[PDB]
Amino acid sequence: DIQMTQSTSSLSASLGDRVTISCRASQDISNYLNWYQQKPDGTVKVLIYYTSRLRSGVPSRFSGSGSGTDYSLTISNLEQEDIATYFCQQGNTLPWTFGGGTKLEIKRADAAPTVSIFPPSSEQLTSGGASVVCFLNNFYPKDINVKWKIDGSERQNGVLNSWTDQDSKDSTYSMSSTLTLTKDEYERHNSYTCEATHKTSTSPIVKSFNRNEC
Amino acid sequence: EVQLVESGGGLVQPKGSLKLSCAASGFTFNTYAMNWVRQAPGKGLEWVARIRSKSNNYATYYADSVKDRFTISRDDSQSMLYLQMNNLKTEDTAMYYCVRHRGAPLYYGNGAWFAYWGQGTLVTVSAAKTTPPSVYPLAPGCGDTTGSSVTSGCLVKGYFPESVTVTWNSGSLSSSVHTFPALLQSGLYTMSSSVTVPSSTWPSETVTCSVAHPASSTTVDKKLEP
DNA sequence: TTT
Repeated sequence: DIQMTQSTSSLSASLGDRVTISCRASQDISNYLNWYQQKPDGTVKVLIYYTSRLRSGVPSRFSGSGSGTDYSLTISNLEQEDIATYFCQQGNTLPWTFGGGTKLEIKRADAAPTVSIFPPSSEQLTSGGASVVCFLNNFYPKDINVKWKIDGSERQNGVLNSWTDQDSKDSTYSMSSTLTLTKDEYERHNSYTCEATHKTSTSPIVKSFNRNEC
Repeated sequence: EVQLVESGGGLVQPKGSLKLSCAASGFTFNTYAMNWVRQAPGKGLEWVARIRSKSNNYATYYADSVKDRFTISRDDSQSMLYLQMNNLKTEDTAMYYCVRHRGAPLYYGNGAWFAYWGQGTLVTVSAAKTTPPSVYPLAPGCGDTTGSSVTSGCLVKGYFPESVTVTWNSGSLSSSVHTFPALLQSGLYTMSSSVTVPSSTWPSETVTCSVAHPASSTTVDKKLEP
């Protein structure tokens, strides 16, 4: 089989930048090398075929070059809508094989998260469980830390954190943090807070509720 | 516009079977080769199989990984593509895309490429049983108020397999929704979804999350309350 | 999917 290698699996670039994504084939593929864009939502489209031919309806900022084993996709003047994973594919011989993909993040100005906290539902409490939820929305850069404080003490056990993909319109991220306890455990403390630490502030962004006021 | 609509994805046990379908429209189905392409979770694309047109006697070809287990076929009268998958394996777990081949090679080159893609159907090969989600509303408790906006949510807990879809007010609210990818905890998935609206329009006006888990035939709605 |  022909192995296709995209040695860069991820990169970050600013609006207006030149982005170059490369692809190496394990043997000569006679310019039968094509490029695809996969949006964060999973939508795939073809950009370039036969090394350099631009697919009808695809913006001219996408161009392809190469020969033999070595090929490149260039995005000139990067735009907001170009957040995606880019894949090369050889169509010279079966099985037709793809590169491993290059995920493109687009930079923006730093932005602090909007924090929201949520007590367990009565529905869940009835079932014998207690999940407290914190949302940190619309922040940049992606790196962020969330701590759970129960009556002032840090709680890490039973915590699950999920980041969104980068937002296609404004390049921000959001994250959800869920702390799950038994209802018995929940009931025996009052103060619940999540604290967000992010490069945008010297002190954390904090949200809190008290159980016996809910 | 070209449309390729996959169906038939779902949970199947190792060594079991599943048939995928794709309903094509917006082009002359019977003149094109058709493919399936797949993508295992968090991984890259892998070509699965091709079937040529009737003019090329419906010649078929398969990736080595699926040969003698999968059968690609088509029904030109109904503009349908099929993938019968037998003796399924864990590593067949993937999103499966129906894909129309490039057209006339005199114009488009001999080399194979994939001109139009469907949105995919998810296939999960696992020993674990279908488990519907518990859905809980996430409402702000009685406390401080940031005048401009309020953020509400829905927690979707302890389901299998993927995936679920959460919509807010029957798809009317789209801008301010965030969907948090599911995470696997102790054999079961959990995800959440948030929506943010002007604080005038709630609670005065109503906000509801609708959670679909097709694998367990469940739809659950939580009307959000102070 | 040229012959």
